[PDB]
Amino acid sequence: KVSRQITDQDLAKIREVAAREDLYSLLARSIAPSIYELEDVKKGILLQLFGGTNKTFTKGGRYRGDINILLCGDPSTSKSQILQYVHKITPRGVYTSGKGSSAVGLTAYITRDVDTKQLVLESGALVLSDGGVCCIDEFDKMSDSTRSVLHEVMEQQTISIAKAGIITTLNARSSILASANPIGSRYNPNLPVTENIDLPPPLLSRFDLVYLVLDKVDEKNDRELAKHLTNLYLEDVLPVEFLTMYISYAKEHIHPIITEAAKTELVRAYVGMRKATTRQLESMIRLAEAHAKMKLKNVVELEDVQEAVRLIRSAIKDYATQTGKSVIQRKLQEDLSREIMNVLKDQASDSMSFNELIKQINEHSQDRVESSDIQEALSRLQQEDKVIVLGEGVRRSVRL
Amino acid sequence: SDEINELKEMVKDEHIYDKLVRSIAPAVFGHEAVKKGILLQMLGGVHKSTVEGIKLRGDINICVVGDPSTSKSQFLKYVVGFAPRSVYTSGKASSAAGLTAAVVRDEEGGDYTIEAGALMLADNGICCIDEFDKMDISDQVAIHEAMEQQTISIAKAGIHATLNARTSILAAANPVGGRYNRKLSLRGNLNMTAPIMSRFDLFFVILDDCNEKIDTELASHIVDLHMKRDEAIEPPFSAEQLRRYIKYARTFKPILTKEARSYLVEKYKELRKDDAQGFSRSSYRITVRQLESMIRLSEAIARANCVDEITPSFIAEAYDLLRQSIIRVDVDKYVSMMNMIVRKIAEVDREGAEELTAVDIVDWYLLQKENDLGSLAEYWEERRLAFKVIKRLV
Amino acid sequence: VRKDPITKEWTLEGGALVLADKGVCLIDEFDKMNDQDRTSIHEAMEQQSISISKAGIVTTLQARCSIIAAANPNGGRYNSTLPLAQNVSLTEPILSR
Amino acid sequence: LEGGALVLADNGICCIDEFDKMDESDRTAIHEVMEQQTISISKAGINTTLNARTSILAAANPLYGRYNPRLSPLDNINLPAALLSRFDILFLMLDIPSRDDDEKLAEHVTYVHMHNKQPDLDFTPVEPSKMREYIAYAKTKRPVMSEAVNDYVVQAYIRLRQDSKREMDSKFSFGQATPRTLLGIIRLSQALAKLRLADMVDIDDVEEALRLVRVSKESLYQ
DNA sequence: TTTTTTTTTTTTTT
Repeated sequence: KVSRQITDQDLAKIREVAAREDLYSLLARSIAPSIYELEDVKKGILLQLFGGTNKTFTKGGRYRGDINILLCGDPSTSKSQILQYVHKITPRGVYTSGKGSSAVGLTAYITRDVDTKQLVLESGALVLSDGGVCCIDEFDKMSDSTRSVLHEVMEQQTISIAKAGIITTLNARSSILASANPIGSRYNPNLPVTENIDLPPPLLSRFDLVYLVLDKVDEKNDRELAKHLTNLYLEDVLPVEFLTMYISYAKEHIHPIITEAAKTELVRAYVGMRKATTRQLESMIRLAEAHAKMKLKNVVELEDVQEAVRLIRSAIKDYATQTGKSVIQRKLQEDLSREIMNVLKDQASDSMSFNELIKQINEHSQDRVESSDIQEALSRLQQEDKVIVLGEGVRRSVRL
Repeated sequence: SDEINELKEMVKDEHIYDKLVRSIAPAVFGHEAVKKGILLQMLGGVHKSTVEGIKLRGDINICVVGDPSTSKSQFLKYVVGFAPRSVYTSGKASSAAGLTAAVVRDEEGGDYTIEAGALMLADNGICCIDEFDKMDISDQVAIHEAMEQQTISIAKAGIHATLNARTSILAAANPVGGRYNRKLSLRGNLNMTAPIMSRFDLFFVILDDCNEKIDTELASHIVDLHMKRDEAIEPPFSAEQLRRYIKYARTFKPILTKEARSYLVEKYKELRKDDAQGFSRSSYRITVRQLESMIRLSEAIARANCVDEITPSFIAEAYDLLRQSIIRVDVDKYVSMMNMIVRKIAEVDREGAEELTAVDIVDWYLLQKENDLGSLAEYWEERRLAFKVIKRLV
Repeated sequence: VRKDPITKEWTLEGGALVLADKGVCLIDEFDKMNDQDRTSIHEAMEQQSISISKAGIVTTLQARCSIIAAANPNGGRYNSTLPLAQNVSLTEPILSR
Repeated sequence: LEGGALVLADNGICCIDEFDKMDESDRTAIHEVMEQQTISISKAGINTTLNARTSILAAANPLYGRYNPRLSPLDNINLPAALLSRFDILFLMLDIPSRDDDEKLAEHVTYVHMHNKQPDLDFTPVEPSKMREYIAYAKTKRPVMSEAVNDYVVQAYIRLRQDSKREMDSKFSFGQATPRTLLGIIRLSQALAKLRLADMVDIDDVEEALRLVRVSKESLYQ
């Protein structure tokens, strides 16, 4: 026949598993039996399948339960194993790589029926994911038309196809987890975080979390991990398929509500988070209302958002350690426009060689950067109309 | 039917002007004036006449800007989640054509199949994009065909064509610094050209900042939005009745022929008397089109107040309303000499003393004088004149 | 020049100039023209015709089109206080044309 | 429907050359086949993931015209950085002129066309049938690691997890001696044991893989 | 009294 209606008596076996204290940890350790430690990952990913709730209002709304999560760290973290696993558990799963993703790639290929000779609208890898969970590799490495399907479904939470004969803008809503690596692939000690995560902090503003794997060389870690992989080899409570039916029941038949109690904490914490953004707090309920969809609570506990905020801090504890440093290219540009000014005063022409410029940049002080980034700052002047090229051998100064 | 009897009740009040304002997007908090335009965008303009000759605008346009996390996009889903026939895509990838036709080749079998693309049913509607940084520069003015001609012909060496595009295009880029960039004249703020820039009027900047009370107010109302409950806080206008009020307000063809448009001249005159210097200021100019824009504002102001022929007060609203977001852009020998005699102090005596010596005022001037002068002779009368007027005023 | 459906040799499609013969062709925004399609502009005002590349047929045509060029200044408003040769992005060979 | 390669002969070795010219067409799929035990297909109306149980091997031909000794590893290689931790081990083959070995080499090239049979003084070639039957006799054996050798697989692997790391910046590299090299080292003693039969997995039965570990790398020097 | 036909060349295109 092959290579699910819920029974009644194991539903109160679900609530029995609900009175069990460690279900928040427990089910998580049952999520990824293959992997050592990284419990905040099993934690989060647990709350990922319980993610959010539907807000349909009178109109508009539809912020859903949808949660993207990035994770990364030392190259080949066994991230691809959790992806290849969770991918399979799902009603609708999605997985691909970096550079194996683009704009044109995941939506509405609209190909001919071939054998009957008729063009018929096809669903791309994103339409099928609608509901459930997507997964991908190395968002630092995604192409430029990649992220162009992402900028599209993150918020629009829809997709627009008007081309050829037929017009539909059709919805896509699903939580997603992409694996990744730091640029290093070690992100190196200290350093600002943003550039180290690659990408600009504006593009990172949206992604609901940042998960950073790292390497402690604890002894005591790698032998403790070995003793994990020491098994199999041959030959703790861990429910197997009981968690899945609870994933079916815990999602629609529960309709969690933040009550009044949520605000006193969920709010006040956000000032110190801010002292963050409205995108983190955007999910400060979404992640906690994912702790709401947990436990079968239709009125959610006031104290959850502690470890929900903690799940946010998890990305933030990754920021404890470029475009997120304030001035930067701008202080460089005060000294740029001042160097160009003082040369315009000293030199009889509005122009100077970019060479004489960088000799007047990188050497004098160390907040004076390297040639191409001085050229990105003078690009940021050019895109400001604050420089003029005057042939590709020199650089003119802006004029009346 | 009987729902205009709802509308009479609504068209009585003075207060439905501010009501129509606080009643538009609950999903957004604050931001005020910008809200108006959104409505005024759904509301039509003249978009007609005067012969013989070309159709004048008409329409209206807004590109709202501010630091990401701004929650401006909440406006955009509000466009599509409220307005009729709304086309929305933010993407870089359309691609090019896009709102342009492809043209698709091979079809196959003789080919030249003309894609719409994108904006087609967008015609006579409010079109929306995000992040002009992310549509780059290539297509910038190619979607601007409709921003002047209001119609777009489309050329791949396909077959000769022109397309009815008549539409508002509203959008929001995230600023190229990600922020302000106070000092940025909005012209270099955008990373885009004045032809397509001056054309969309008006941009209406909003920078989003923290403030402690405000941090708690964002922790108040934005929270009430975060809230699943209470989501029970309501606007004075039921959304759909606002829509049917528009479908009623779309019937009006209000025209100020009124002689107090004479006042709009002085206003528009005094609109450019200020922008006159600097020309690196809000200018632009501001554009001759901004008079047409000045008009196309009160066009919708009329549908707002439901009476026609407008008034001095009505345009005053819109004029000052521009004036903020033009101020959001803000942060003949001796005619060059009495230019900078009061101009050096114009940029400096407010920001400082306007003091020290007489000749220092010459020295930063030998910087900016040499670049726009057209000879060595025009350099020297930028020298000996900056000497001659010094001993004139000394 | 496009080959027509099924079995037919290549039919020749006129450049819109052919449509415009004895009339006038109108262009605006020369900053927005590629250096690709711009080449053939420089052709018509010289021969009063077009001669292309594709493919299998030797021909000539007749183009009597007058041409109205509209183009926005490099960057913003007034550009060259220096010589206006500093203004235009377009090459002078196609300019003095 | 015809699956080629990774489908065609499964539970058996795939042998590749021009492995960098496989484009991205093969690249992402085989990029899955290092997770092994599947090949997914969503193309057309068929959504199955069919087993590629295939073993993988390639001859990696570096970019033109030869690998450069000064250059850092992975520079020669045009493959993704994520795909080379997916293999267990690799042998780099440098051809370096030696006025000694190139003699016997040129004499080996001139042993053709003079003769047909190359080898002598002395070896007797071991033929495939009889050999293949021991090689298929071995896969049945299924060794089980003693714990002593297991713990030894941990300890020297700690300093293996230290010297590739304490060398820090890539230079020679790659680190980290990732888990897959331990996975591998273990599977390699699981491979090495059937060469001994046993099933008891000797300490040196581990160590013989340990000799190949660094020998794979460090050839990047010459 | 009707039968039977998809590569290869070139092209314009993101």
